[PDB]
Amino acid sequence: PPAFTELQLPRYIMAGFPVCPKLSLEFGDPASSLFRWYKEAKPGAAGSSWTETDVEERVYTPSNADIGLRLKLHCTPGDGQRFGHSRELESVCVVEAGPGTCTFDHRHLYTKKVTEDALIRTVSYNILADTYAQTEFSRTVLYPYCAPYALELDYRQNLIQKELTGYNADVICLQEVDRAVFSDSLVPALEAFGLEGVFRIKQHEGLATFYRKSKFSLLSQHDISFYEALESDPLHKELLEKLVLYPSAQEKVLQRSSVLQVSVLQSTKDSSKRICVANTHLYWHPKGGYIRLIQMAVALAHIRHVSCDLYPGIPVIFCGDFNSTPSTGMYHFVINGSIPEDHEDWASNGEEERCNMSLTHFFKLKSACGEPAYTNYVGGFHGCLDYIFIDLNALEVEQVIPLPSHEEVTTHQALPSVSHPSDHIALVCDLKWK
Ligand SMILES: [Mg+2]
Repeated sequence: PPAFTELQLPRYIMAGFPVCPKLSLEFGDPASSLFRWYKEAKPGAAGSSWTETDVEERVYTPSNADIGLRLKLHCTPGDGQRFGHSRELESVCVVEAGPGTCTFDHRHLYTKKVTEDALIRTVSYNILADTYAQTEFSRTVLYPYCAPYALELDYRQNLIQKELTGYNADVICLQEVDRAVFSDSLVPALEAFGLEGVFRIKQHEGLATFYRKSKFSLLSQHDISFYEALESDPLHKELLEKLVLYPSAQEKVLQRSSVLQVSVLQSTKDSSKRICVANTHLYWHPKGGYIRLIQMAVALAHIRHVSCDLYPGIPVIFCGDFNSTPSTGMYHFVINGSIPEDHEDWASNGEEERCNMSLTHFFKLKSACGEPAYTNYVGGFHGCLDYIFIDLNALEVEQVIPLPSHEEVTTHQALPSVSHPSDHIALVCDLKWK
């Protein structure tokens, strides 16, 4: 019979922030299920009396009038033929006041609705993993300017849920996703808004890609670890051969845990349209320029194999936190299709790990959101590290959702803040099929 295997509410509920219940449904569908939201009839009624709201949807966004009230969700699982046993769940917390403003509030004016069939609204966002943000070092050395409550996972997830669902996007590529964030925050929020997701963890965090089901279906997945592909896959034998005279650089590349997530999607709107969506988080060290070049060379060879060998020539979207600014060898290589043997990034970490080589690729990739002043803004550092790279053979930029202003970014010195849930800024752009 239709039954909710998991039924959970968030612990932190804020006025103006969507309440996205976790509902794992067996033998049924949410479109076939019944939802009704209630609010406490009066503050402090200890849940003795409940007032029906007019909200019959899975998601409820409390108003300022609900501050001080608990909420209750009634849900009846259904499969389109019959209902299962009804369930009810009350919030343990009362609705609280949320932040006055968020950096994404103005950005949401550019993403008012789900886009037409000819477009692909694409997001790339490093959402700052709680595995790193939870530490004393993050709170006192990295982000001392941030209100400690605003670093806490439950607070940041509320903002990230509002931010991402507010973009009404089609393809969402995320980095620094914790295992529990994927299953308890992103999957319930994004599935309520019509997106399905896949997760590729490294150790305690990793990559996620979400896609809008009304526009896409997932065909296949081709995720890799760069070290595994480079050392063991004969596809990368020529690059491994270039690294034979540089054993110190080769050992440092092969130590890295960096992964590449690859998902091939099929348009539910045009039968002839498939797209290869790649997502990554490259090695982070400031002196790791040569490592990022080699990781990018593996990534592009892997994506070429998936998109042109496994599939008979499909276009590509490559999102990620590339930990590379536009002045680097890695960025030049992506945009120009080659990098010379004498590039200074081949000795980015000194002579011992020097690995001068010539690399070439035949993709025609454009940074969809261009080269912002920065996509990462913290105390002591800022830089453009994130990109949405698009295949110019098949895609064009319809619009770029502007990044928050510098005044918005610096209201609480830097990021994250009470108004911005990550140390990175989400990239959002509308792409058009050519
Ligand atoms: Mg980070």
